[PDB]
Amino acid sequence: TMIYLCADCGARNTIQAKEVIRCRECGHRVMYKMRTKRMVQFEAR
Amino acid sequence: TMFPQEARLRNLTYSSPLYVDMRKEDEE
Repeated sequence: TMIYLCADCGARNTIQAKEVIRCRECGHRVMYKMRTKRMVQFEAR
Repeated sequence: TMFPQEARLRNLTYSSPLYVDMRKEDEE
């Protein structure tokens, strides 16, 4: 499974598939996703 | 309690509960 990030704290929640959506050392229950690596092809125009 | 707009996206409806004192008799 992967890592997720909370809306406020941002700490690594690294939480497991099929469980409960929340955090660890805090509160609130949302979370976005770390940006991939990832060297991405971008024209300057 | 709710904290919008951190709600919304949880498709949550933003209401509060009503509480009306009902009378049946036990004083309170």
